[PDB]
Amino acid sequence: YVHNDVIKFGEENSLKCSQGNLYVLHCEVQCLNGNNEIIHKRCNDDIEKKCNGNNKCIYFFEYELRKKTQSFRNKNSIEISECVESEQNEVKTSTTCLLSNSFILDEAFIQYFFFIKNKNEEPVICKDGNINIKSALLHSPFCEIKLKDISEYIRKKCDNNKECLIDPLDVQKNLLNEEDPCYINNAYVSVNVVCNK
Amino acid sequence: DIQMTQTTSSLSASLGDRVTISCRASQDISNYLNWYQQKPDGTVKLLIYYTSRLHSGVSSRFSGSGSGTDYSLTIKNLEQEDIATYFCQQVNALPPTFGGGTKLEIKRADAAPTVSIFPPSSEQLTSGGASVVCFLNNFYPKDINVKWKIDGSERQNGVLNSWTDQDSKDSTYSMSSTLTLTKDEYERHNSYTCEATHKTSTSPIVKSFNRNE
Amino acid sequence: QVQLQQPGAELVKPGASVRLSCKASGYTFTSYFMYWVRQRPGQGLQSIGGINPNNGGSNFNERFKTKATLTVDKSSSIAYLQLNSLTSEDSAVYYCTRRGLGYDYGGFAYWGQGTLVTVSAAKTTPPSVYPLAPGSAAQTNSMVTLGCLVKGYFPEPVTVTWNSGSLSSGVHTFPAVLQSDLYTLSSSVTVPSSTWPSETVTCNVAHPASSTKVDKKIVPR
Repeated sequence: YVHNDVIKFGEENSLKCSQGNLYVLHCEVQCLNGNNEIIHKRCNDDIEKKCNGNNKCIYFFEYELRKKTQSFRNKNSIEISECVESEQNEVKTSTTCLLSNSFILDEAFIQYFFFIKNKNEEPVICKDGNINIKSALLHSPFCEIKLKDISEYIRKKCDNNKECLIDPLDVQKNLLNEEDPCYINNAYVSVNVVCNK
Repeated sequence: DIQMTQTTSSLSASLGDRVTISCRASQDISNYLNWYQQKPDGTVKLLIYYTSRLHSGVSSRFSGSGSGTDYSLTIKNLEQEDIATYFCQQVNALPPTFGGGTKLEIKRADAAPTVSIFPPSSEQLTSGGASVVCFLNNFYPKDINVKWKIDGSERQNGVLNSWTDQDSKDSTYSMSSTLTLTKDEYERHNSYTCEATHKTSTSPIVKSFNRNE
Repeated sequence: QVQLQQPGAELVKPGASVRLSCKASGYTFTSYFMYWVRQRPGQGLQSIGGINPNNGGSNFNERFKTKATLTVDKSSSIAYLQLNSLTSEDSAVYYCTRRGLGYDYGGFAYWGQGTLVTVSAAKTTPPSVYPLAPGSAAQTNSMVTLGCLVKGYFPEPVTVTWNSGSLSSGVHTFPAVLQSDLYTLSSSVTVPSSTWPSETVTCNVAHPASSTKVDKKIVPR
């Protein structure tokens, strides 16, 4: 199950896995700056540090220039610099729960199913045998095109190799000639894969 | 298909004024509302998306607000350039749907028409036709009436009228009135007159010629 | 720069169909839906539907579920709107358009010029252009109004400029009116009396449907 969240500044997002641990798929900030133009900023690294590999986390976003309160709530804060206070501001982020965040596949002859982050650099590795891609899907549920099937591309670039690098950023930039921030900053992949022999 | 409703069909405001254009959806559209400006020439420009986000390059004189079903476009310090039709559009549920649009007209001081009359050209007569033309230009307000006279007798048959949209530069209106008859009938008469009656005076502005001069 | 290129006009016999093209450039064609919009002459914008070029899947507005068929050619980055079995009531400008950003709340930032579809049995005919020149006038500083009358053409549009676009202020070009399956329109221009006739005034009438341009010099009579 993927949590696709849209949150305002100030609003706390509280995540919890019934089983497994959290894996952050993407994060994007859209906010007015001091020049009253809509800017884009990153937040993936901050969310990963709070959430990845944990069964629960909680965070909220706030502005560079703020009246600083003293409160236990503050340990959950994430400051985004150039943003100025405005109702137009908004964070879109997705996480999912997985039993493991490792892409080393330990057993042969069983399907694995997992997600791959927006800017993944970690290869999928068969401990025993070689890769075989059943399905590789490019999800962008906040964009007008919500789904692209990239199975054939991943299949030709990974089948019968011991390891496979699925990098959604590189797929989009270099195979789909993608330039739109919606897709570049928020798309993530799901893969169904088996190790043979 | 979500129905979008723009309540005001037509709006008149002065320069420097502040105008509000409203839009209402038939069901909550969760702020997924856009605003467009269509200028008299038909060109459509995105002004605002997601209720309040200004499209790149749009002046901060334009702002959007709203929630639920009710949304508002505000234009501050109205400029001449603003003469246009303004449309909302929901994109919360596909297919997208537009409101019926709101026409914005800019007020100005009253102005009498500039009237000019033209006999048929030699070229047109050579082909057998005879159109007499009369322009009533740069007047304000819109409403105007024209009457044709041939040798003092009022004439209605064969008159074709056409009105411009509001001039984007000086906020006036213009009209063209063309009286067409056969070359034979044209040559059976001497004087031709178009008379413009406009609220800027009880006395019509009159222009005339005589064919034999 | 993003461009969406549409033909100026299509003349279609009643009951026939037509395929409208929208040739896109300046961006990656498969990264966006293409949408289409209708506008009948004095009315508002009406959405037709939109297509995902990656899978050919589309959404349609209710009024166009059968009137319209959307396709694309991914190789040439062209979107097509097929309009089926047209009647005079389908005469209208048809635009293609695309969202400025790929977010699902994006607005439609890029618009083609729009194709004026005329549904009619009448035949294409070039315009006749007649000069509108003033009569005798005193040597005074009253401004001079000239014009040109354009008759006998089909279909719309015709465009009019003066001195090849050099004379742009003081021009009024009036909406065409249809009579006996022929259009008539007129244009006026007002210039200082110090200029014409020593400086020439020519109206330039363009009729793309007949591929014809007529440049009428206004000469004292």
